[PDB]
Amino acid sequence: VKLQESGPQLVRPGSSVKISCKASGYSFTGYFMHWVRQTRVKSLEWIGRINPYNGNTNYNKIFKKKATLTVDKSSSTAYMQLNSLTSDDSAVYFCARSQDAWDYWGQGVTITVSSAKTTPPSVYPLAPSAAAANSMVTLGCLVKGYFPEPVTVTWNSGSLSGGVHTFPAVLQSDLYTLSSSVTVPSSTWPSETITCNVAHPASSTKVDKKIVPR
Amino acid sequence: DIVMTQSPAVLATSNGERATITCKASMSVSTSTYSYMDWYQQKPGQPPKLLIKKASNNETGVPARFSGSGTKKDFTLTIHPVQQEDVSTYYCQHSWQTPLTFGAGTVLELKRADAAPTVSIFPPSSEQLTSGGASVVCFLNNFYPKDINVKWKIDGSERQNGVLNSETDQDSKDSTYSMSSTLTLTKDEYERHNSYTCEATHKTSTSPIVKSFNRA
Amino acid sequence: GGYMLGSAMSRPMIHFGNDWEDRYYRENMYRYPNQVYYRPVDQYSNQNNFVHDCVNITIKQHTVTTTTKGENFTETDVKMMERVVEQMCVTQYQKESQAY
Repeated sequence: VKLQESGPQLVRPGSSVKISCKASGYSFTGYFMHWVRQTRVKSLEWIGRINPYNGNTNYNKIFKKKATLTVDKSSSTAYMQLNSLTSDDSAVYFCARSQDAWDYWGQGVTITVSSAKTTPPSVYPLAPSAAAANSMVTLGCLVKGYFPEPVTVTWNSGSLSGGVHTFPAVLQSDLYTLSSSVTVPSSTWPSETITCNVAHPASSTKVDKKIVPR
Repeated sequence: DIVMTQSPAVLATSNGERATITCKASMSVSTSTYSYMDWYQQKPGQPPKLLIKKASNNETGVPARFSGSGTKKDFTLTIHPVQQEDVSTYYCQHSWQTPLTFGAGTVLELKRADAAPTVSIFPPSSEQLTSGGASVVCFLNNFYPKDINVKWKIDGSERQNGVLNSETDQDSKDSTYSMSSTLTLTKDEYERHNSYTCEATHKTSTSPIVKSFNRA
Repeated sequence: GGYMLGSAMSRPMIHFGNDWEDRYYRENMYRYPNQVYYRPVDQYSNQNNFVHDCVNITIKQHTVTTTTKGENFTETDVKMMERVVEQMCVTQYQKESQAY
């Protein structure tokens, strides 16, 4: 069972967006599909549900005419369209399969409603200072001055995950800054290469930054 | 809507001990045979994960140290023994009617032995200096308890402006915390000084942990 | 609204492949329809169209009239009703075929 959502979106205040949820691995019409968003405060706000069997919908009526739910049975895909977006609609949106419990979820779609302009990050390598303490070695990566969220940061294309801390992004002056540390034994670097990879969907940029000594 | 009152809002529990999370519904969500209560676990960057449905039925692959119980208006999630990977936020949710509303959530955190920070300081990169900026970065990694303070000193004198701080959530493997602190100057400002220091103050040391470099 | 109500019929015994649903269904099927609303076959292109219309009208009307009596159906009930009413709508189609 898999629910696969469309990617993150930056939308101007007042316009519309359509998010998709491609289901596979089960009988599409045998389960309801719910849409929910998780706000900056981490609270879950229900949007509505649809029954793929007959197309019937139930909406969070407090929303009014903000959302439209549809399915395409041929592609076993569920769609949520949001109209007349405001900054308060910025959130992570989830689809989830349901039979009195949301047992499989999509991965989430981050929507930013903002008039601010897209800005790709600058990616800076953090190499240690030329002093040879030896228990382990910690390197890092500074991802500075981007908008909107999200970015994806990996080390060595994802094959380095132990000993990694990626720190939550911080918003300041309408730009995000993020950083990540990676800790390896002293015999492995710099003999073996370590690279941070940073993707920023909204600017369609992917940057690889090798950490070089000195 | 049905209102579910979930408590505690926050829960610290020692490794191998018992955690209990409570949910009280504003109306009955049971019959004499079935109770309509779900429990979810959410970790950072992930959707919630269903642990238990119909009050007491474990989802396949959920370890048996999780258990759901209760009926009518009063429901419990119990974890025993708690493990490091259990740090996260837990939610109840009824399935009696739509909307299937949620409790406000419980942040469960592990206790453990004190752990001193591993502190690393990083000069500005050549790439950043080239475009006129200068960020100094200090990582304070894998410490416990979570309360820590970082101080920047330039040429010996405390610097507070231009500092941005970020904290991780509790580590799922060793129950520690980590923090990143970045001091950003202009290239011109950075090169008017030599000594750059981050000082970490934490329960584990009676004097601060100091990491420093000289621009020379 | 141009819909007939068929005779009551045995509710089919469904096996769901897991004990929870099997027991839930056995214990709750008395709450589900045992007659279906349908239009004459001559108003549908094929059997699938007859059946889908029959399922959705039967469940909708059943939900409305039982709600006035205090019934509460959850998603599990609705999906079980879709499965059992589907079979009963197929049977109704076959009963109308037997009129010849």
